[PDB]
Amino acid sequence: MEHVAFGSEDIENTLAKMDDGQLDGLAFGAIQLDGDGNILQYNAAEGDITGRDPKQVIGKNFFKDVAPCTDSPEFYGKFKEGVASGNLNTMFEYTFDYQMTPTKVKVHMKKALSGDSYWVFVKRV
Ligand SMILES: *C(=O)/C=C/c1ccc(O)cc1
Repeated sequence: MEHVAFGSEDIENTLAKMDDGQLDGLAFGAIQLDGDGNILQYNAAEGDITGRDPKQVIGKNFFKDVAPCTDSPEFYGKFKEGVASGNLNTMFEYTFDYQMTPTKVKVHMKKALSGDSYWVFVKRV
């Protein structure tokens, strides 16, 4: 395992050192998005939660293509305000229900330490 707790205050500094292989050792799902919502990184734990194959969703748009259930003011709306503002740090519960059994999760969205990238972290509840 990589030992990093979900919700940790300095998580963006810790994850700045990991490559795709290290990200697969986290105890929670991790997605890195660009400012348009395209998927740059997608770890093994996220694929275990949602059924998606990580290598197949990299490059797709999360809000348009992969996760239309998140295209709502409650999820995408928060993301886009964060990108526009250049700051984002929010945690909320959500249900993922597209082409899968409805699954309740906790989501943490946080701006990355690098400029135009954003993390989405997911764990079951
Ligand atoms: C709603 O459409 C949610 C879909 C979804 C969430 C998270 C993922 O990693 C993949 C699909």
